Amino acid sequence: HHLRKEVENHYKLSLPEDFYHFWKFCEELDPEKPSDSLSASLGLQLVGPYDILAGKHKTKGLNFNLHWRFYYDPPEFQTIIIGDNKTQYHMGYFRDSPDEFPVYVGINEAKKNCIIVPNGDNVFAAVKLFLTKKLKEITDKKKINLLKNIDEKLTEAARELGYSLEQRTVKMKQRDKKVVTKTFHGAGLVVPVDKNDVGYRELPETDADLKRICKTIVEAASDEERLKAFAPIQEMMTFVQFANDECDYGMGLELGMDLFCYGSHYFHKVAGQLLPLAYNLLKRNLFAEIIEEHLANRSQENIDQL
Amino acid sequence: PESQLDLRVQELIKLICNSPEHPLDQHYRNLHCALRPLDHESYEFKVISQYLQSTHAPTHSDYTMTLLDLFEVEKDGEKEAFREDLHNRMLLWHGSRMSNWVGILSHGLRIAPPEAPITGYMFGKGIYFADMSSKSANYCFASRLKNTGLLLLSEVALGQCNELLEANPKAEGLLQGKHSTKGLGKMAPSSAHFVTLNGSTVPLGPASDTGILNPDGYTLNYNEYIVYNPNQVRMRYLLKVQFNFLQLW
Ligand SMILES: Nc1ncnc2c1ncn2[C@@H]1O[C@H](C(=O)N2CCN(CC(=O)Nc3cccc4c3CNC4=O)CC2)[C@@H](O)[C@H]1O
Repeated sequence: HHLRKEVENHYKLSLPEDFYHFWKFCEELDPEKPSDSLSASLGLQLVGPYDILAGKHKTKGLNFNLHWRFYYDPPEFQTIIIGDNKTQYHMGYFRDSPDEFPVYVGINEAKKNCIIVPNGDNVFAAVKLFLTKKLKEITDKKKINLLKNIDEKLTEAARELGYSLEQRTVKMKQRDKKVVTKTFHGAGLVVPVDKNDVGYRELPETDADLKRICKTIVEAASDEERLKAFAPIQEMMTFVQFANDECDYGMGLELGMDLFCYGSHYFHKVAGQLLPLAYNLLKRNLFAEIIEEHLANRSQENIDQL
Repeated sequence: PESQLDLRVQELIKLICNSPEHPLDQHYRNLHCALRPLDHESYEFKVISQYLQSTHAPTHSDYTMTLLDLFEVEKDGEKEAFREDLHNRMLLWHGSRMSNWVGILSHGLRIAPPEAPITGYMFGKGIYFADMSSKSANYCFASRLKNTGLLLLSEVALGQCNELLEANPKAEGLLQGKHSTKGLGKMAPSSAHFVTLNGSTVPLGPASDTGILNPDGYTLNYNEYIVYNPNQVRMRYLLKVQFNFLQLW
């Protein structure tokens, strides 16, 4: 238990039991360098909070809210595993609230899109599902044999700890019932809703209509034309203020989250007025910290250890 | 064809609009509403300016407001129609789109239109007011291009308030003899800082905790005031305000 606290103090988040157990699993694969134990076979490397566990942090300004934070990582998403750097595939724990344990493991290809796909509810499941998928493309007998052997240890190890290997578990199907909207990335927002439906209201535009509005902004041929194109966003931002006054905090969270996900720097400012505020009102103060620092420093190269 | 009005009222009319009388002179005479400009040095401006800034709500951080010009409003007939009998006379905020001020100044404040409520109104079909300048100011829909708006200050005969913790579209039926609905918020000006202007209570800021909590969930951040008869409202001042926003992108 004693090496738990060095990881979690740096990130200001609690990590689930599968995070620590999986380290011991990877340690067993390679006692000398546990993090790259899956690197040759699967192209995966344990990173993020695993870098601290790996002792990679004792070389060093070091800001862990940005450490292995990819371009489209919302504050809910804390990277723990990286894959193909061509698609910039990586995996992260997803938390609806910094005060809860992660609700599942998500994956994104930051060079492809902003969508976060559920990939099991623990780090053991997420890699097993990937391994099964990688074996379908492999035509080489030694690599196939190596992956087949390791699969038995994961399955047996998962069985031994009582961890599900399903892509969507029961708590995941239960959390999906609480999802008040998907947003552009598809992973969903969870906010508290009381007995009068207070906490969320829908946007005045469909997701398709919002995406359309943004394109006209980003493709505007002059700043004079962009300012005019902003009018529907400015209109929507006034309504979010109304929602905030009446405790429907989730509306500004969804609008801010969708603009971040669209990815254009023209939206960094408005998202910076919506998202910190939205997270603070929800008593998610840490996510407000993360999003300010990410919008101030959102890079396409992001290992603060280089 | 030459105008007879003061330049500051002249500038207002140009804003809300578009013979032997100038068209600017002509439109005002068709508002049937006295609008007398006040001096930037006057007691009424110094007090009203202080109301505006001290009740800018903490959660409305995307802009600040500068008071450009202040006008005194006396709507004819509104004084007589006014429920002078009623207590709780407060000077309260009402904000609205630029396109609405001719309607507002010509006919007084009207109740929520008897047309489509959508789902309904937060507290039924009445006239809405706030005690936080910036809560009302957000209803002007000002933008970086259109960064001038108006705020209305009105005497509001609140009388006996029906106090409510949560939303209710049928709030008007529940009045049963009381004279207005007040939605209680976590934050509001407190009576320690109240002041009087020309016989009306001015709920001066800064806002403080009000001690209100909904034991059944979400507690609103700020008060709202709703009257359901236009004779409980008497316009007194009209603020010409420039909204100063942050970096757009
Ligand atoms: N003769 C009249 N001429 C032009 N506009 C008129 C009018 N009578 C009412 N209105 C304007 O139409 C609108 C109206 O009735 N509506 C739209 C708004 N809606 C909710 C509401 O009023 N919320 C609300 C709540 C708290 C404060 C404030 C508001 C609005 N302005 C504020 O300062 C209630 C129904 C309103 O914005 C008002 O300004």
